[PDB]
Amino acid sequence: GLDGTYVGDVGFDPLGFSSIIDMRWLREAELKHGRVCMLAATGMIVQDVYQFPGVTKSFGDAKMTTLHDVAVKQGSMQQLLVWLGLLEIFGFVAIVQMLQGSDRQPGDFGFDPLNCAANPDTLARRQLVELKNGRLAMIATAGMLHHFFITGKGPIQLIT
Amino acid sequence: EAQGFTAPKNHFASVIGLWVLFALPVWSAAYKQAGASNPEWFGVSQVSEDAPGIGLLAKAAPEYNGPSFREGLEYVFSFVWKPPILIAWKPRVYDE
Amino acid sequence: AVFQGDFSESVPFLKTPTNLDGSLPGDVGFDPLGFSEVFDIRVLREAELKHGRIAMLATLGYLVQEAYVFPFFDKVPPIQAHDVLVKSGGMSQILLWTSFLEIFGGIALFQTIQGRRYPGDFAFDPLGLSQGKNAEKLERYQLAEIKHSRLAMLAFSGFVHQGFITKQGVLEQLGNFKPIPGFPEATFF
Amino acid sequence: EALGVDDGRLLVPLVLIPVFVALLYGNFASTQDNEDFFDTYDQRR
Amino acid sequence: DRSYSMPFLERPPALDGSLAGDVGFDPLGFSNYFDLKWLREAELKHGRVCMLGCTGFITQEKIQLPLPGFDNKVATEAFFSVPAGGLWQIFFTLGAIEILSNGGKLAPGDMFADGRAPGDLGFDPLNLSGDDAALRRFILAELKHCRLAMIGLGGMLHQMLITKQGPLDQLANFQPIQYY
Amino acid sequence: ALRTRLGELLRPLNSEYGKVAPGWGTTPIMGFVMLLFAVFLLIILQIYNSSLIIENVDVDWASLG
Amino acid sequence: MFTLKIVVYTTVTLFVSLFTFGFLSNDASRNPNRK
Ligand code: CLA
Ligand code: CLA
Ligand code: CLA
Ligand code: KC2
Ligand code: KC2
Ligand SMILES: CC1=C(C#C/C(C)=C/C=C/C(C)=C/C=C/C=C(C)/C=C/C=C(\C)C#CC2=C(C)C[C@@H](O)CC2(C)C)C(C)(C)C[C@H](O)C1
Ligand SMILES: CC1=C(C#C/C(C)=C/C=C/C(C)=C/C=C/C=C(C)/C=C/C=C(\C)C#CC2=C(C)C[C@@H](O)CC2(C)C)C(C)(C)C[C@H](O)C1
Repeated sequence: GLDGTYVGDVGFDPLGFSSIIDMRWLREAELKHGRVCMLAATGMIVQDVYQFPGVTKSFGDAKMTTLHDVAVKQGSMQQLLVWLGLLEIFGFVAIVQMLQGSDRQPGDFGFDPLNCAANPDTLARRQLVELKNGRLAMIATAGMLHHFFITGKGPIQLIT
Repeated sequence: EAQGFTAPKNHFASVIGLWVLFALPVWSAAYKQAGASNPEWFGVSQVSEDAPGIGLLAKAAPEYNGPSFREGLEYVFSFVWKPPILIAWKPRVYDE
Repeated sequence: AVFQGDFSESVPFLKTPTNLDGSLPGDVGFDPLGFSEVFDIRVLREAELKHGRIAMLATLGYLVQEAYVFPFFDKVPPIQAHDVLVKSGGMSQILLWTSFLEIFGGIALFQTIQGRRYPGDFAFDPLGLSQGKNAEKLERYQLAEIKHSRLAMLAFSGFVHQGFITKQGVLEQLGNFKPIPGFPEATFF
Repeated sequence: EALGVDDGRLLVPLVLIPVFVALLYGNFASTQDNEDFFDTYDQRR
Repeated sequence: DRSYSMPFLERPPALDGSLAGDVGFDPLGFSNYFDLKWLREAELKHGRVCMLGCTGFITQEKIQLPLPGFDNKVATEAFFSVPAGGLWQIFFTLGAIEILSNGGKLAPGDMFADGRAPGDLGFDPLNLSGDDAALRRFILAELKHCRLAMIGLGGMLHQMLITKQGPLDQLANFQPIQYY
Repeated sequence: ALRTRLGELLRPLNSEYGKVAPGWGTTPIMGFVMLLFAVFLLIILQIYNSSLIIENVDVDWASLG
Repeated sequence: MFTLKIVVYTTVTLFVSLFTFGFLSNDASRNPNRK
């Protein structure tokens, strides 16, 4: 079920997920988790270093998960769910169109504002980078959160 | 505050009711004109077709030329008054 | 779609909706969940225009109602007026005449379904705008009407919802702009 | 007071039993020729 | 030769790959003594009834209609609070859906007499059952959701009867059984 | 002879008339069990007769309480 | 008193339903002159 064509194929599917689920879905998923995790890791690190202007007073010092429990009350989180959900409904259409025969390759939403992938070759190198950074990010995010659970400390603070 | 045929609320309800009645003619006709019925319109699932528990034929209907419904209820009753638990311990000429 | 592919103009990722063609005015190709596939586009167009034409009047009204009230009527925040007029029975008068016009409209929808009339044309052009001399303008106007309508429906929606949270009238909110009540003051924790 | 039902639980027998027996009758009714007959009574049974 | 689900036992004879959701699990062999079409219609109907029901237990707790007595968070408790007549009106409306959907052929012998592959009461408003391959895989999903929901509703009902708490609330503020 | 559902259900129970095991079969086992039963009957009889006094076995009305 | 009432209601409803649906089962056809 695992073949060379997908980018990033080192051939590692010990549990054989590929055999039961369409690779196009698995890939769209790996990128989507990765793209989210990269942003999450960046945010958790950014949050410790800087906060937006009025934020500290309303939320105080809560960080990581604790901030979420406080954030939901602000409704900052809701706006995030409603807008992100609106993007996702288009994303559901995209997976459906792709699963139905369609041109779009998994993970392609057509966002290249700076025309960075215009060279065909450079795109391939970037694609490998994106899965790899994303695979790392997910591992890191999980770690930062678990570290948080146990130490009650933000990751930059744990380094401090 | 009038009530019934002259009440404001019954009238708002009446317009909502008229929409419900006109919905079936207006939208069933719209659905009849082009509803689904597209080669390009088909459902999709991530799961592979070889995955276990996927039927060879859709909406399968077995003939079941077998014991009548009542006998099956008896088989289900024989579950509780004649299970095969003690046959396993069965022991292994005619006087004239 | 950074990888090359045939695709819809408004949204790069999705394919042009089937049975959605440039011919209806204001077609940027956005029907991400096909509704057009499930129900006929012309019946749907009649709806976009009807909602819009209703909405365009409503955006003007909510704003006008704030600034001015006809003298015989009292000045109250518009959402309140519906309650006042509904007790008054003014709203029933709007409902009755609007329903009568709508019954003529419902017959025209049936014709739209069976060929006959183009969606949304009631042939109401009393003025000469888009008259045979101005017939060239009709295609352009059509685009404006859908665009104004799409926008108005979003705008009214906005005025009413913003008004409920702010409890502040739309003209007032513009000139005095404040956060939703309590946010600057409140601390979640 | 209606049907002497002072306790809601009384409605369960009153509705479930007529329905269940109707279900038995539904099978008799479906196994019949329900086309019209033009006569005093239907001899098809 | 062998069931897939239960390797030790033999494949129930009646079960072949054709019905969907068939991994061979009919150990007690009900399949041999009843019509699979009757049995499937029941596997589906109990699930469809408990896909609506399980969603119902969760939704009722979070949101309740404005009308009086529709205010009890616990589903089991709510059955008593709501007006009895309304519950019968629901019974009857559902009862009509039964007769109209099955066309009045409502019994083991006649329901499937005309066509009606089990569970095809005709509700496919957005045609999604046009691809066959798609239909074969959606059908596994319905059964797998129907089977989970059955187990879930039983668990929620019994756990509420002990805790007098709705499913989400009990998980919050969980207390061991002795406390209740 | 009338055939009935209960008759067909119970027919194998009344099917092997005259079927016998060869020779003596389980006769020594029956004799041993009868000997044990005789010993048990003697024990209980001598207990009731008060010719056999086991400890904590007061054959008397006063043993009721 | 409630249990006796519910038993009586069950029995009466059962017998009345049997009567009603039995006379609905084309009773006129159950005559010796029917073909
Ligand atoms: C969720 C993230 C995710 C997803 C969807 C995938 C998906 C894929 N990977 Mg990638 N990968 C990931 C994370 C992920 N990977 C990470 C973190 C690493 C670094 C360790 C890698 C390293 C890697 C290599 C080196 C290779 C792949 C390959 C593949 C492909 C085939 C592998 C397969 O069949 O298993 C699919 C993978 C999964 C199903 C993930 C299982 C994770 C756990 C075990 C699941 C446990 C159950 C879960 C917790 C239940 C909760 C789910 C709930 C939240 C919904 C497939 C497109 C191969 C490829 O490119 O083939 C073309 C390949 O050579 N992956
Ligand atoms: C043309 C026919 C017609 C007639 C006879 C009426 C009659 C009435 N309407 Mg009106 N109405 C109509 C059409 C009509 N409506 C239409 C098409 C709409 C828009 C959908 C409305 C919207 C409307 C609202 C919003 C309200 C009424 C109200 C009323 C009632 C109060 C009358 C009033 O204010 O005092 C007498 C009227 C005046 C003092 C105003 C001056 C009228 C001048 C003198 C007459 C001019 C000619 C007249 C308009 C007739 C036109 C047709 C003619 C040329 C053939 C009254 C029963 C009110 C109500 O329900 O009562 C509380 C109210 O609030 N109506
Ligand atoms: C006027 C009301 C009405 C009518 C006429 C019908 C008509 C019908 N329904 Mg019903 N139904 C209704 C309302 C109605 N429905 C409502 C409101 C619900 C709840 C939402 C249901 C739920 C329902 C289900 C779940 C099923 C039906 C089925 C049927 C069909 C067969 C009826 C039959 O033979 O059952 C006569 C009655 C019985 C046979 C008694 C029920 C059997 C008991 C409850 C089984 C108990 C199993 C036991 C607990 C497990 C053992 C445990 C172990 C430890 C021993 C028929 C078309 C069945 C069907 O289509 O089958 C293919 C089916 O499976 N219906
Ligand atoms: C989806 C199933 C369903 C259908 C198809 C359906 C159709 C109709 C029709 C036919 C078109 C009418 C005319 C009608 C009228 C009323 N319904 Mg309604 N109804 C349904 C479901 C429920 C529930 C669950 C409740 C309910 C109620 C009422 C009351 C209030 C009585 C009162 O004022 O106290 C009135 C007048 C409540 C109730 O009866 O409470 C005592 C309540 O809980 N209904 N209903
Ligand atoms: C776009 C960049 C930006 C972001 C993403 C962002 C996010 C949040 C969040 C999100 C979780 C909360 C909860 C929050 C809260 C407050 N912000 Mg802030 N905010 C941003 C920018 C500015 C500016 C430019 C100002 C400002 C202010 C306040 C006040 C005022 C009252 C107070 O101080 O009590 C409060 C309560 C004003 C001010 O007075 O700051 C001292 C002001 O000028 N913010 N802000
Ligand atoms: C498309 C297009 C064109 C165009 C266009 C344009 C200009 C479109 C503009 C669209 C816009 C601006 C849409 C705005 C959506 C805002 C939303 C949904 C906010 C929701 C708030 C929520 C959910 C909340 C909340 C809550 C929070 C946060 C916490 C709570 O304590 C409080 C509260 C309840 C308030 C046009 C017509 C020109 C032409 C063309 O033919 C095509
Ligand atoms: C197209 C497309 C998509 C989409 C989409 C969207 C975004 C659809 C959004 C549609 C909307 C928001 C329609 C809104 C209509 C609002 C109206 C008609 C207002 C009426 C006001 C009235 C009658 C009033 C009033 C009042 C007045 C004036 C003043 C007061 O004193 C009184 C009163 C209160 C009575 C998606 C991707 C989802 C799917 C798809 O594949 C294709």
